[PDB]
Amino acid sequence: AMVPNVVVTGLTLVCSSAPGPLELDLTGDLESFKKQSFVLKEGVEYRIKISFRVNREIVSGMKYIQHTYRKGVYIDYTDYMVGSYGPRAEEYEFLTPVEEAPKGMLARGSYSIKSRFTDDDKTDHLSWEWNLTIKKDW
Repeated sequence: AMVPNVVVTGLTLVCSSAPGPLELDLTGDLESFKKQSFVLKEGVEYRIKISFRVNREIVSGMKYIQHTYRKGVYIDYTDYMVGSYGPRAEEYEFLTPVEEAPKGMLARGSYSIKSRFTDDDKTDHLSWEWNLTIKKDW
């Protein structure tokens, strides 16, 4: 240990209709993300791919948590059970089930997400904040 056991290395919005890549480098400057926003066109299916490495010891009950806010109102909580993961050379990938972005004048606009990748030791392997804007078009 000088290296954390679990290092969350990236976040990718998987959308087969997206024009450009939608990816966060989670090994950098986490605060610059709140200053930005990914634009997702309304009513597109997507998944969230989380990249992470395990470095020294097995970690059980890994879980991906998202808190969604809309202009400060708490609007949703979603989690995904990732499972148990051992130390390995290759980094790991987890994908969330398919979700849809909402539609309509009402639902369009900017969302604030607080993410946490945790496990049954309740370890903050990383927490980060990012923004999503739903537009009429890409």
